[PDB]
Amino acid sequence: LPFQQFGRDIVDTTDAVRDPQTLEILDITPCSFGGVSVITPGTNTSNQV
Amino acid sequence: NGLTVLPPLLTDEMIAQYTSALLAGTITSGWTFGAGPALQIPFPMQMAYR
Ligand SMILES: *[C@@H]1O[C@H](CO)[C@@H](O)[C@H](O)[C@H]1NC(C)=O
Repeated sequence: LPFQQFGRDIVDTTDAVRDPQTLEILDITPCSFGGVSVITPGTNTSNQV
Repeated sequence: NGLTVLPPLLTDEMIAQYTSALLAGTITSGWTFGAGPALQIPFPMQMAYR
């Protein structure tokens, strides 16, 4: 609507903003992350991972 | 934020295969496949013992 500024989701995290200069809404998505796991045979066998 | 979800090791398409194997073993063999080699028996002859 022509008077809101931000946006929010069910858990109250910002997920949309409107640009001040040009009145347009920009969706926001966080940068990538995740866990890291290493697969290895026994050091008695090899050293590749 | 730092909260991931890991997928299961066995997919649904494999659990379905286990279920189908169990059914096919309990239809054409009775209870004999749970104690050793699976042996044939006709179904109206299994239900007689049951
Ligand atoms: C801000 O300046 C830019 C550059 O001329 C212009 O295009 C824009 O319309 C201006 N903002 C508003 C709200 O008019």
